[PDB]
Amino acid sequence: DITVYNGQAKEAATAVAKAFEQETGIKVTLNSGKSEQLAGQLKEEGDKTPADVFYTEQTATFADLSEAGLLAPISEQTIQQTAQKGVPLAPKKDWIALSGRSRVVVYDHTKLSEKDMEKSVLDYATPKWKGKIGYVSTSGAFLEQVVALSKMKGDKVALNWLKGLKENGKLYAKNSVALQAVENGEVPAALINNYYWYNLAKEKGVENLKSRLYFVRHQDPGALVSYSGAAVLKASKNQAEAQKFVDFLASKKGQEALVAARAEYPLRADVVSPFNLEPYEKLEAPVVSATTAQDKEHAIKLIEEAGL
Ligand SMILES: [Fe+3]
Ligand SMILES: [Fe+3]
Ligand SMILES: [Fe+3]
Repeated sequence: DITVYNGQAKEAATAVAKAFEQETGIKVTLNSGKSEQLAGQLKEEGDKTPADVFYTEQTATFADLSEAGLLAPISEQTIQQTAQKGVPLAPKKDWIALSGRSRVVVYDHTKLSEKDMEKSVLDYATPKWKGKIGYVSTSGAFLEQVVALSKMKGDKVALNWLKGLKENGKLYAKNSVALQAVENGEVPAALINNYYWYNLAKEKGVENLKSRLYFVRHQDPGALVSYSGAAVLKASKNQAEAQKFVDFLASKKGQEALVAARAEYPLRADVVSPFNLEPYEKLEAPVVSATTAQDKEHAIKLIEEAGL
């Protein structure tokens, strides 16, 4: 049996854990928390950690652990299972990207069509969208978007975008609130994440929704995908079962368990989500370096500088 430090949504972690125990007979104990806190605990605990695997919603959090020599190598064959073009790879082969969530524009299709949408996420923060674009400045994925903009286009462009949203956008407290605002006709469009829309669509049925999704694609900063993944702890004295779990998460069956439980994009090419997601490859996500704590501190300063 193994212990998994879990930073991923509980529905996902519980679903893949269950499917692992059913397929192998090996029991999984999840110890759940914030990935940043969990990684900190794994560094503090060092070679005394009871964690066998670290399952996360953000592969960027592996960087420090890899740098500290705390992660074990994974099989190159396992890594290749999810190694589609654009998917982050561990240079030391000591973690694996498993799935993704995407930035998206949700819009009221009875007020706008795709003809009204922008080819760049930058263009939603302009006077054409005054009073007509929702955004969630407090959300984690919004912060990831800002980091991506700074990296891809520099600070002036990112800051200008944030100023644009301050002047032209409508602020919402949460992604779910922004989605309901579009559904209820308060705002014709909003910047959110994909899984919110697909959850609403799976629950209520798409024929009963006013809102649809527009994907900017072509490696625009607005096509940003955030990657979930797993790693085995070097300190684990149960390498065989830890590696079996990670191998399982990258297998067809493990990916199937994940996508049934949550509307993330599988990174296997041969699995299809029952949420009716398009293939990962079609998203055309940009290639962006992992978010560091420094990246985040700096994006927070841009948000403040912009009046948000
Ligand atoms: Fe969240
Ligand atoms: Fe989220
Ligand atoms: Fe959320």
